[PDB]
Amino acid sequence: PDPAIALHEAAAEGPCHDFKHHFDECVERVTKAQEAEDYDHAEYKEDCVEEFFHLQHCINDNTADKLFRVL
Amino acid sequence: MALRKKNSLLNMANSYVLDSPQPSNLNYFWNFGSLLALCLVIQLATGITLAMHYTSHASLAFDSVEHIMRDVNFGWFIRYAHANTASFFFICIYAHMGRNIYYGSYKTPRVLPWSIGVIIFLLLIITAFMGYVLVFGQMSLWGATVICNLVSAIPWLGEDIVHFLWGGFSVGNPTLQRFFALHYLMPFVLAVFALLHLIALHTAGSSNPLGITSNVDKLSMHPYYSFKDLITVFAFLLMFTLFVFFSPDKLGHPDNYIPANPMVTPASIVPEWYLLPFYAILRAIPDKLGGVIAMVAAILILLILPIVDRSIIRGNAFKPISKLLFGFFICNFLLLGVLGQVHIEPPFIVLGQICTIFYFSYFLILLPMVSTIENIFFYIGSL
Amino acid sequence: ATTFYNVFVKRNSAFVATILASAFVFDMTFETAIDNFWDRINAGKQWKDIRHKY
Amino acid sequence: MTAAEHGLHPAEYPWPQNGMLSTFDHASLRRGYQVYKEVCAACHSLDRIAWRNLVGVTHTTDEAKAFAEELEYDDEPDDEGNPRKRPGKLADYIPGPYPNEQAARAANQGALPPDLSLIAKARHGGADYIFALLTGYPDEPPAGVVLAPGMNYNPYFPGGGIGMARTLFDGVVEYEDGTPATTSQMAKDVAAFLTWAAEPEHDERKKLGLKAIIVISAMLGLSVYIKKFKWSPIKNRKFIYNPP
Amino acid sequence: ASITSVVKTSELILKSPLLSKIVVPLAKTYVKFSGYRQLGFKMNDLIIEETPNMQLALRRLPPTESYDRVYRLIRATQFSLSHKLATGNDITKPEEDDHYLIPYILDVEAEAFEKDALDNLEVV
Amino acid sequence: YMGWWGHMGSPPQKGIAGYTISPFAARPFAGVVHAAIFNTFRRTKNQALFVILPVSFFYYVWTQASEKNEWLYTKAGRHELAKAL
Amino acid sequence: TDANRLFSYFMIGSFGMLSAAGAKATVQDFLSNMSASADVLAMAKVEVKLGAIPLG
Ligand code: HEC
Ligand code: HEM
Ligand code: HEM
Ligand SMILES: CCCCCCCCCCCCO[C@@H]1O[C@H](CO)[C@@H](O[C@H]2O[C@H](CO)[C@@H](O)[C@H](O)[C@H]2O)[C@H](O)[C@H]1O
Ligand SMILES: CCCCCCCCCCCCO[C@@H]1O[C@H](CO)[C@@H](O[C@H]2O[C@H](CO)[C@@H](O)[C@H](O)[C@H]2O)[C@H](O)[C@H]1O
Repeated sequence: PDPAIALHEAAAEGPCHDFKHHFDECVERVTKAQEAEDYDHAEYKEDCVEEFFHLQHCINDNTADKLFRVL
Repeated sequence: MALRKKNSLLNMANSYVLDSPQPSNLNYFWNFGSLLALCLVIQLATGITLAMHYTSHASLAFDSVEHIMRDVNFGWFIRYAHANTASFFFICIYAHMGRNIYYGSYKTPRVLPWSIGVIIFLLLIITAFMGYVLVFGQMSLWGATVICNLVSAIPWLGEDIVHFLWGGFSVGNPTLQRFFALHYLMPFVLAVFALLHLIALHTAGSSNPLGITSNVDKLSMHPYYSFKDLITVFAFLLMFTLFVFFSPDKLGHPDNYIPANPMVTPASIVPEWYLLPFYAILRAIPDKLGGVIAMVAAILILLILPIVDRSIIRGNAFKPISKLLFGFFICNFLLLGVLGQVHIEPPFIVLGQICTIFYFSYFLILLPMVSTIENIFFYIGSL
Repeated sequence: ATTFYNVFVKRNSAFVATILASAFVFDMTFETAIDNFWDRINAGKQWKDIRHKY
Repeated sequence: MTAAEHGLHPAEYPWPQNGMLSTFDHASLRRGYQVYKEVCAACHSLDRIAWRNLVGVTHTTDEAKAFAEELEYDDEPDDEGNPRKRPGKLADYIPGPYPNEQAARAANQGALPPDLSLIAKARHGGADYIFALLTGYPDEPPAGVVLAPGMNYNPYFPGGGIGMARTLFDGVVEYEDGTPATTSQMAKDVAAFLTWAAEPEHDERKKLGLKAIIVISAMLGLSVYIKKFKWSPIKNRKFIYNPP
Repeated sequence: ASITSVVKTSELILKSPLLSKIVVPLAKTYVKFSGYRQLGFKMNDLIIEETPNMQLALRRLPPTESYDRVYRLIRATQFSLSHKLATGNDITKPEEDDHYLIPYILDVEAEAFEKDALDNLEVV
Repeated sequence: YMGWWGHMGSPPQKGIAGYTISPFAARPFAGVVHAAIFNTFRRTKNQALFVILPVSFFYYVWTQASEKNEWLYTKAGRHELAKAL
Repeated sequence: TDANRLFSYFMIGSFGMLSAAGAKATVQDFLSNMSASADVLAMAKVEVKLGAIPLG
């Protein structure tokens, strides 16, 4: 099984917890906003890409070296 | 009489490389001239060699460069050497121009070598632009497209001239084949002008870092500057080695490893790094023609330094205010370079314009003012 | 050590011959030495290290 | 531009070939060829690589001739001028999955899978980008991303919507050397292989650079001694002035 | 610029009390930071000499002044190539920084500028 | 403006006596340690301001501009970006 | 002393030796570009089967 799966999960719960929370909160908001009607006829549709990038960037910083060490 | 003086041919060599009387106090910034000569020699040797393996036809050009990388013995080295030395050529040429501006090499009696030098600089730009197109990667094509479209700005005849340059209605095979021929030629023209500016200089002799006459204290060019030039040759070769062997693509744009595709437009079309300041100057002016004129003027304005520098003293070694102004000018030129590669977005739009204004105001306002004031301070200050 | 100067250095013909012979020796030995050094720092990585499997 | 439009920048992974004195791991290269052959070659060509290029890098002469001989290539016409096929030779280039661009796009919902011979040089990031992209398909696109039809979300790709679906899953390849074929292992191997494909001179280049660095360093040191030696009469010069 | 211009402008400043009060101290600091005295130069040694006018002025120097100028230039060149500064007696003290050349160049230029004027005279 | 050896165009020189020693008689690296430390420190100290002032100013300018640009293209900077265009 | 001269000529000679070794390497590697490239050397040793060819 893929070593990356575990390392990414560990880094999310640990050193990247703040970023994990931001992404989570973001998704909650956006999904709820999509649930509401007349969302399709809004000007601005919020995404979670920014928060996702912050999280992924963080995970990668805490994982890259560990992952390549076990391949 | 010694043969090297008696024989007319040897005596010409002698007068330039051996008995040539030089100031005894040239510092390491006088070594860029020989490094530029070394770059020119490397570019000729590697360039002529690439020409033996490169095919100028648009159907084969990109593939011929891959063939050089992959199939030709040491082709990788010759290709990377040629490509990286083009970057070093501009580092050295900017250093050489920087030295000349700081030490007032453009003042009388050296206006002519300076002015011929400004033309050498233009030929280098043209040479390097055409050479870049020859790869016929995405940046090659799109760079040629946008740079050649600047000529469309010339009123009345502009469009006709662009079609004439291209040999066609877009950048394609005819353009590529003609740029090959001219790219081969232009370095020889550049070598002739480089030789002319030296011959022009030989009437006054080299300036020196104090800006005083050296007629009182001369040194033969050889052995003293011969062996001093070796140090920078080996320092240069070390820097060359680190790029060519260990990071050959650090100075390159990845998009040039994608074959030219007239349909797909790359994300960001930027020139090679050494042309970026001129590109920033062009973007600063909103008008198309205005932008082109400004870009050319940014180079041609160097020709007025002999006039706008009003100092009674040659060069900046002893001029604290001029040294500060020069520092700001150089750093602004580097900022322009950086703004040449950012996206056309806030807040870099306004910043680019301010840097462009600072660039021109150095020649037109600040240098004439500062040089006038320092004249007065030296006179009153020493009474 | 005067002897060494007199034999190898005094005549430029001899000095240039010495330099070129030394360059020959250097070139051959340096080649061999770097080859071995390169193989030790890149041990088990190169084709010659895995070739034996095939 | 927005970060989305740029793509997330890939992590710096410690590749075996990173390091001034480091070659590729050829065992990884060989494994990576097997990933190319069993996964990527379905859609992506490797047109600049000939069978002969694998020899003495990843495979012996015999293995590579075997690979070449399994395929049919266009021969010179026969004596009646009819087209003929021949078995492949080491000089032949590895053949592509599609005869032209149009066929490639038709098979990939309009997207054209690029040739991979240069892709490691042709993208910012190189090996790291290829590794990040192959391994970086999230289970679910970040909430609020609208993918165009036939696009897949991948943050490393600029814009986020990539026409290539996730293709590496645990055990799509069975490595012949017994290495566990995990998504990450396969991505590392194929990314190494593609890096080699883009720059096959890499190993030789770095060795010659080591020789150059050493010689040029010594020459630089000596040139400094010699300069100082020859200049000492000028540096050491002394004056006595008696006004006349 | 001409030495004439520099000298005239400086005299306008030294006349105006206000101007001199603010300019003289600045110019003295400027000259201290300029640092030419640290190479044993006098100010006048630094004036560009490759001009017909300045060559003429240098030819008009008294032999003594001329020989000493050559020494200061040679000495400074040696400090420059050595990357050393003058020490002790080689440093130019403010009292030794005399305008030995300014009178000669002002005379040369006076004649050259009169010549230009008179080449443009119109009988009335 | 410059002649050649023997007629270089120097004003007449008289009364400067110049002394030097053979390269073989001198230690080429005499006082190198002192120079490499004290002389280089002196020369660098005297030129430091002329480099530091412009570099620090233009680096600060670039830093401010790049940080603003980055911020304008976030969610948070949407409104300020809309006005800036 | 002869020791004294010899030492400085050892430095000059070493520099000449590395310059010679470096030049030889540079010349040899660089000119080799003009020897048959890899693709030419491949389109060279033609292999033919013999099973296909009948007697006579
Ligand atoms: C069945 C289809 C398919 C398979 C299997 C496939 N790809 Fe792709 N790939 C594509 C398509 C289509 C694109 C173009 C995506 C686009 O431009 O939107 C692509 C794009 C890429 C890109 C470049 C993305 C970019 O930046 O332009 C790389 C690198 C890549 N693939 C590598 C691989 C590797 C490595 C494998 C497998 C080990 C692989 N691909 C498997 C279809 C495939
Ligand atoms: C191929 C490009 C060039 C080469 C090979 C070259 C070469 C040289 C050489 C060998 C010297 C004498 C030594 C030195 O001062 O460094 C020199 C001096 C000079 N060059 Fe260049 N040069 C080139 C380009 C330029 C350019 C672009 C300019 C000006 C814009 C220029 C202006 C000068 C001036 C003014 C001098 C006299 C400087 C002085 O000694 O005070 N040159 N050049
Ligand atoms: C001042 C001298 C020269 C400069 C500044 C110069 C610059 C360049 C540049 C920038 C490129 C693009 C390189 C790349 O990214 O691949 C190039 C390519 C090329 N140049 Fe030159 N060049 C010079 C002299 C020459 C000469 C004399 C020739 C003789 C034909 C030549 C032949 C080529 C060829 C064939 C290419 C295309 C192959 C390639 O891209 O490597 N060059 N040149
Ligand atoms: C830098 C590359 C090396 C090759 C040299 C360049 C080739 C082209 C040079 C010839 C151009 C004319 O160059 C000119 O030649 C003559 C004699 O050679 C020189 O004349 C100079 O030296 C000779 C003796 O050495 C004297 O008779 C004369 O009084 C003096 O001025 C000029 O100062 C130089 O300007
Ligand atoms: C002014 C010129 C005077 C006439 C001189 C003629 C020189 C022409 C020489 C070309 C000879 C090249 O021939 C060949 O050189 C290469 C390097 O280039 C050597 O190659 C050796 O080192 C290279 C790296 O340098 C490796 O890639 C290679 O695996 C190894 O075998 C070969 O062992 C030799 O067979």
